[PDB]
Amino acid sequence: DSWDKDVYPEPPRRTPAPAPQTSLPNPVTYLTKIFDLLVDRPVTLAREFIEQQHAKNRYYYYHREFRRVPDITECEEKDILCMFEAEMQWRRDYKVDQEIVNIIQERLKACQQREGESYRQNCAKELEQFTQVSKAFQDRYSDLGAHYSARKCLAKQKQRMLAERKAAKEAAA
Amino acid sequence: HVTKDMFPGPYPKTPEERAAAAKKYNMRVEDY
Amino acid sequence: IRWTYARSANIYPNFRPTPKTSLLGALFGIGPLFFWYYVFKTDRDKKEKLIQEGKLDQTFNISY
Amino acid sequence: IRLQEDPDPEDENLYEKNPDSHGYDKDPIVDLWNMRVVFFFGFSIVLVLGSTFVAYLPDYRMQEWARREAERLVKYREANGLPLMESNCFDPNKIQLPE
Amino acid sequence: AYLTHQQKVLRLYKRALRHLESWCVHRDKYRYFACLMRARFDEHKNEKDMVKATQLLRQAEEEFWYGQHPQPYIFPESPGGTSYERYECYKVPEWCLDDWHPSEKAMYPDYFAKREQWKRLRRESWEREVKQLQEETPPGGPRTEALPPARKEGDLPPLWWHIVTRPRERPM
Amino acid sequence: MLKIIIPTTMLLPMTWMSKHNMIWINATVHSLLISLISLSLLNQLGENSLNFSLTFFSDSLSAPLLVLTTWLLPLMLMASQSHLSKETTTRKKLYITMLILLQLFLIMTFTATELILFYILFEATLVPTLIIITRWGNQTERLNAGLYFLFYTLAGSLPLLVALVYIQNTTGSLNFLIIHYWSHPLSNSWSNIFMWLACIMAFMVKMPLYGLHLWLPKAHVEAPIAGSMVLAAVLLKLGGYGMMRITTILNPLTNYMAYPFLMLSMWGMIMTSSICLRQTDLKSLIAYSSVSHMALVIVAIMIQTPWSFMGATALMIAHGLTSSMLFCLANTNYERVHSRTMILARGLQTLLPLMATWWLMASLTNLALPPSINLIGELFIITASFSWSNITIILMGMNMMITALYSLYMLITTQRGKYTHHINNIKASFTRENALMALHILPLLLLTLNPKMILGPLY
Amino acid sequence: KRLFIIKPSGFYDRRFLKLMRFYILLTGIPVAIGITLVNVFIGEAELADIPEGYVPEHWEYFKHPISRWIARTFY
Amino acid sequence: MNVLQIVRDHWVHILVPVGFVFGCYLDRRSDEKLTAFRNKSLLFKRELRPNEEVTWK
Amino acid sequence: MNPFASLTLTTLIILTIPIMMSNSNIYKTNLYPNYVKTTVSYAFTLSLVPLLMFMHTGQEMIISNWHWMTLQTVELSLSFKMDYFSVMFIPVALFVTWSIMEFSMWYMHSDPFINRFFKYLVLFLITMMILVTANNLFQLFIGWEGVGIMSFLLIGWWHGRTDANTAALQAILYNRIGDIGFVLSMAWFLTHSNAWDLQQIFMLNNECPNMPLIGLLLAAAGKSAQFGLHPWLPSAMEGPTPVSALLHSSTMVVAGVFLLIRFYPLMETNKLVQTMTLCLGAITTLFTALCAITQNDIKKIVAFSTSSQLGLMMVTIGINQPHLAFLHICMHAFFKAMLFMCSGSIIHSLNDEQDIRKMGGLYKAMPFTTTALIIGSLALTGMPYLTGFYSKDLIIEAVNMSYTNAWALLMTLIATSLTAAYSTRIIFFAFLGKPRFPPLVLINENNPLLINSIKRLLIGSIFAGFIISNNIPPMTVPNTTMPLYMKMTALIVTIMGFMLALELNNTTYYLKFKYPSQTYKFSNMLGYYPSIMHRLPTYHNLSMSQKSASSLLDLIWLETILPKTTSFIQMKMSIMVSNQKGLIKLYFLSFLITIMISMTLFNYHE
Amino acid sequence: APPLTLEAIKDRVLYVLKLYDKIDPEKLSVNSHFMKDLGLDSLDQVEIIMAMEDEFGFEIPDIDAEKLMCPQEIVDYIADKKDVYE
Amino acid sequence: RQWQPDVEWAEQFGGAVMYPTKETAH
Repeated sequence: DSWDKDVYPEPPRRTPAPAPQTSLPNPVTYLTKIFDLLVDRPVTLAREFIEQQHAKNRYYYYHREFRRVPDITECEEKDILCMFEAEMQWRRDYKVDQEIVNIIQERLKACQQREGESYRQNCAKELEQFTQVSKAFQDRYSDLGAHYSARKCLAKQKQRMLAERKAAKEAAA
Repeated sequence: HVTKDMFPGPYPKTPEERAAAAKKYNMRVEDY
Repeated sequence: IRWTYARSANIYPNFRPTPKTSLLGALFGIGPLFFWYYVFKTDRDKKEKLIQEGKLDQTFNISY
Repeated sequence: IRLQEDPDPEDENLYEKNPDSHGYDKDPIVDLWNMRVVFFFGFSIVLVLGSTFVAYLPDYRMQEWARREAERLVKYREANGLPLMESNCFDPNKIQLPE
Repeated sequence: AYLTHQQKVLRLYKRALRHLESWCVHRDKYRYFACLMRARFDEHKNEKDMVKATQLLRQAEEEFWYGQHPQPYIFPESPGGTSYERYECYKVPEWCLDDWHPSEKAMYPDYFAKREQWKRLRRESWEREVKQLQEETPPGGPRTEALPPARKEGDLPPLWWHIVTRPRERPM
Repeated sequence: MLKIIIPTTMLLPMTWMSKHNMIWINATVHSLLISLISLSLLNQLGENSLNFSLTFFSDSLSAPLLVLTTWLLPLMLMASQSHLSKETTTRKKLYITMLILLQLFLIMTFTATELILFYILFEATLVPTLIIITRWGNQTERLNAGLYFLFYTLAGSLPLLVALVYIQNTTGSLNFLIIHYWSHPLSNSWSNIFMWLACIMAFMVKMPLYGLHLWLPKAHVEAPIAGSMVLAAVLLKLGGYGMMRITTILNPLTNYMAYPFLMLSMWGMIMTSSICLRQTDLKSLIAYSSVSHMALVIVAIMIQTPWSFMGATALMIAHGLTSSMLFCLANTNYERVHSRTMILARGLQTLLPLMATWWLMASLTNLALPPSINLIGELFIITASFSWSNITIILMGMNMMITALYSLYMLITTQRGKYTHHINNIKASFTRENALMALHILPLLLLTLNPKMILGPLY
Repeated sequence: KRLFIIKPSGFYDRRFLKLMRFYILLTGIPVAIGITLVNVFIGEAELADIPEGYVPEHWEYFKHPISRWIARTFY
Repeated sequence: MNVLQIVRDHWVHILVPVGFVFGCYLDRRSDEKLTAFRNKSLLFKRELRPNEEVTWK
Repeated sequence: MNPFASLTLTTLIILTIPIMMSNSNIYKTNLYPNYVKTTVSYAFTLSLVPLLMFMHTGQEMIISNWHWMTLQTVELSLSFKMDYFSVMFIPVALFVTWSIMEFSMWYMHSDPFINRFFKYLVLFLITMMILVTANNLFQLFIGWEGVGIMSFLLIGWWHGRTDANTAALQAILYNRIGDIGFVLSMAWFLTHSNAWDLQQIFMLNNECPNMPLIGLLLAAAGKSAQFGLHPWLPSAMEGPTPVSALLHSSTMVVAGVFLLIRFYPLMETNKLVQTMTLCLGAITTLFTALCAITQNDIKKIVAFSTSSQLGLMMVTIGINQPHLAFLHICMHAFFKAMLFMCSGSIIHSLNDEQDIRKMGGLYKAMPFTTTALIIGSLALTGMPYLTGFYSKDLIIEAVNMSYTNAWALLMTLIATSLTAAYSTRIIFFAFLGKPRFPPLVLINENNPLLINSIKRLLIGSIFAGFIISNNIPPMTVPNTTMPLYMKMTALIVTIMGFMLALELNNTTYYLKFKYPSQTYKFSNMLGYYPSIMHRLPTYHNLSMSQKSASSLLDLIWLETILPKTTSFIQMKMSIMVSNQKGLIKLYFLSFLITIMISMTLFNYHE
Repeated sequence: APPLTLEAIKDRVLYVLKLYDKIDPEKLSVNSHFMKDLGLDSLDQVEIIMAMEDEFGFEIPDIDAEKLMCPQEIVDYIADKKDVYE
Repeated sequence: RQWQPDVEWAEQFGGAVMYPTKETAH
């Protein structure tokens, strides 16, 4: 398909075998057959027509790979050039991260509808997957303000280590 | 068109100006 | 035209600062503003008082 | 006579002279071209052509690139076992804490 | 202006039967109590004391207000009715036809020609009718809003255009 | 940007030297052409703003607002050749001179790479505007309106000027980029608080402000129609655009010293919306309506939230396009009835069917029903306010009440109901009026397909 | 019998609505055939890997040909 | 059509089009000075292809 | 991936085609209504197919089409939820709309703007299927106001009428108060649950949604015309009868209730709010029915009966019975819509008169309408083995057989008896009585458009519930062990509601002294609710805008504190500086003082 | 709703005045003045209009009610309000 | 037409001082 099956996990599709108990004909099989030769077949035929027309000349496209940057924490203070390179590095890290949680959030929604009313127990792993990501997002990007900057993100991160290690060392005694 | 002499103004203090204020709103002094 | 003039323009030139207008302006003016300030500050102080030691649950709140 | 002035000029009806008047200009032929040219240089050249321009720009805000870039990171990250997203963006190892 | 005493009795009687109709609903009972309602009207008719009449009107309508139907019956095409100016949307002033495009005007040739006759006739008769109005004004301004009829011959009643050319109650 | 700034100037020699009656036609078509050129700035990278040169740079905030100005210039030019064609050519040419100059300052202001550079032309827009209200206005109180507008915004501009040069003397250049990257946490000292007021009051006095909104009823109602759009569609965004640009060196003082302004705006919009519910002038109702929406924008900026800014930009441009269109609505009646009282000209749907329709979706768009970006503007602010405080929705949604009643009340009073008996001047709507108004609402609906462009820098 | 009906002039609105709809397709359809044909003439690109040594052009990192052409010229 | 009169009222239709040409030309003229760093930003520090003279013109 | 995806979505886009063709203005501007109806007829036949697909197996599907927005972590995209609720309600909504469209061709066959009217009906119809079929809460919002605003124009169809604008404005206001809860609900889910799609909201367990559900409850109350905000529905009778017959009968007013059905898996967990919907549901049933019996307009009485019905399902919503409530929508849709154009049949035929005091004897004079009216009346009473029986009696049976509030049970039981009570009033006054219409009688129903439109809903109502209940899979637990004396009470309570109501109604035959009972004086005047709500707060807020706000605050005080005081201060000081005497003696004396202060008192020297 | 001429009018009007048993069923002149000819009372004259009001199904303003004094005036007024012209 | 200043507006500017005062009233 047009997407990897691992980063979009799909449980195996289990479909029942049609078991006709009532001798009278069911309709739902016939209108599907009627739809098949009235709508589906012309659509596939048209799809095949421009598929071979697409294959006449298929140019390529790729994605611009960005080299790794010395981020803010090693950037020289008041060095605008290294800070600009590093600020963009963190800015790009925000958007890929936003898509990281978008995939997990969307996968969370896919499980809920796929499992019907059994969603509560089936989407338990999916729930904790979102828990491991959503919680990290709060301590990674949340509460940074409209004018967020990696320095403020770095400042918050330094607050986290200082706060948690102070409690950890005091509790350790 | 409309002139400055007929237009809302100050509170009617004296009865004579109250009569003028009545006519200002094309109404009579007794009911104004 | 007299109605529009009286309701819009010929009001302030006839306005006179008197007690009832004075308190009414203060009441319907700064009154609700300061009243809203108290409750909203009361909400704000209680809200950030909750989270500074961890008395709120927003484990899934990320798009603030 | 109070002052030397003229009475209020009566508002003229553009339709009264030419029923085909579009309300753009008084003179007919230029008025007809005014409609023809504020339309032509209106909806078609800006509203219509600008729309398909603004509908098919290159990737704005690097949206599509970010998603595909993100997806590969997940594929690597699931295979190891470590959490899919680090809680510390900047590496704590190259971080100094003032005691 | 001056609403004479016998007039208000007529209005009160009219509203009483309408309210009594709403209460009675059924026709035979409606005719029953209205006759009783009528019977309790005509016997207080030969009183020489006007003070009695106005005093009688006092508690009588005070009875009317207490006994009025909270949902009285009104025909739809009357104030409060379910068809009150529900056809006012469709009606259009006649002068709007002057704005019609000549292609549209030519698409109704004969009627618009007749409209021209009405316009010219009104233009000619306007001077005559306004002259009649100013020639018979009551001293001290118009005493009543009632219009005077066309006196002489070959003329039209003064101030007639809007009432005569008013849009129909069934415009569509 | 030179690809836009130079052409915008180039109309001025052309219009001043065009033929006698070709002034409107020639000016309009190239004005539309310039807006087509300005469409090029909609593209924005996922990173740092498009920095063309040290002289000019555009971000994902300026570009959506910039195109609104360039798209606007045909609209005043096409809205003004009916109430000015009776004047001499030179005065008509001078009217284009003001409008072209007004745009040029707006284009340079929204794209200024230096904070002080922003300040000059952002303030310099007063001169072209002040001429418009005072010269070509159509009422007596326009002169007091001009003084009210000019002095009220100048009273805040000067403290900003002293504040900006002080930041220069303490932090060096005020380039928008270097300011963002070189940020210092503002202390809670008393001087910093007064510096905070100076850097903010200039922009906050400019949208409306509850208490500082008294110039809108004077200016917008009395201004000429071509001008009247500008005092409500774009210059109110100048006071807006300054806010998100300047609120990057004030953090975290804006966290605390914002309650009086937030409190004034939240309760204020309920008051001024209630004014609309009981107004008499059609233009004043529209202008006061602009106050409530703009006060919503004022609230939005002062939380400094990604969702808040995200709907802030959308609300401004959505409101600006609408308020212009409603001011077109007031003009349409104004030519026929020659008065601005609402109840004077009731019953227009029966007489003018399509103009009633144009008044219809204009009212719904002001109603901010979904998916019109007015809704996507307000709704985003509601969530940002709600996250800031849960009680906000009580004040937030109550505005949605009043903005619903008066919006249809203006519609119902004018369009619906029985037509006025004594009027006989209402003619068929000129194709200029209908075509202009379509050029307002249609892009506004067309923007609904992809509001990703209008969302703003935070997106 | 049927009689006259008094209605406001519509031809002025009929002209205007006709003018938009007819003229909005003056470039309305020609681009509409334009967008569909480029989708059924050469299609869209494919997510391939960058060739070794080949540093891709700036307009190359896109799928839609009209988007690629917009990136080719213009930007 | 008396081309002299035609260009009398239609030469005024060229200043804005040449203004954009002037404005567009001034864009590349202005950014020529502002080049300074070229092929120096580390996301674009790339080996110069043999006859390729400049990365970003 | 069977045609289930295409078929459901095609129904929506097919509905848009009449609107798109109308935008051309070169469209079928002569026989537009017939073109619109046959389009709905096609979509109705097509929309059946997704039903039996779900009926056969139960394939509920999510169609997340074109991606609209990528708000940070929130991805807003057009997504249709083909749940059981959406998949079957669309045929029912299409069925009633088809039925009335034929009636609309008959009733308003003389409206000069009839083509514009039919365009509006599709626009309302489109907004409804958006509301029913909506995954993200934004789409639910899209259909919400889209339905809400479309009600305004349709109610104000005769915009010349002053009162119609008031009711149209009133409908917007009461619905707008509903959107306060809707907007509040959206904000909470985007903040806490961090999404708007139903999938995440249910998965991201929000089992303590105190404020969000209160917002949801308020959203339902305003739209579905419960107590608190009822009186707009009775005032919505001022629009055209078809607008009344479709929107306010069972298609538009249901939208508030339908939201609760969608949010049932999260609604059930909170015990406090589901007691609140019992509170709102119980009072809504009484007061609407209590005012119903003492009314006179046919449209008013029928509408009050609806608002009594919308009181019912929310009572069932509270006690873990959402699906029965949703099923109750289906059965109520059939007969309740039917009762309208049957009354519309009487209204138009008997010279557009809505007062029940002006009919009678129409039983043998209007046979088909009389049959249709009594069929709807019996169905509306839950009388056994009919459309009403398969929903109402199960509801009344279930509501007692649960741990509920006692005061709610007494109200639902009384409401059902009152529900039958006004039904007898309609049949008694309108049909079973001596004629009372104007002399020249024009009553007739032989028009095929009238006959076929009502007949389709007739044959629908007779079976409807029998087919649906036997066919839909078991989704709840029908209680069985349960004593007789509340088993029969589903039908016992309405037997008296038929009985004594008949006795009291026929008492008008006896010639008796007329006396307005105080309770009647209360009930007949809509329980005094409009005379206080629609007069007291409306006067105060408007007066507050004039006395305060606009005058006192804006241009009296705010204009005199900053602007005028500064102008007065400058004016006074400008007088002081400019007003001199031109005397050198005084000027030079001032110079001497300035020299003295500078050399001595300014302390510049030191 | 089929239209109606003035011929159907006085057929319906003269019918209703014939309904009044106090009115002689054969002295219905088209200008039968209610006071001078029929010898009724103004209260009974008032009784006529609501009988007419239900006959044609519409309200007759009370100010115009007493101003109507003959069958012709009733015919004239109903024709004008319903804009009856043939 | 557009309103223009009148003599009463002009005579307001026509005094010996813009702001009248009994000292300058003569």
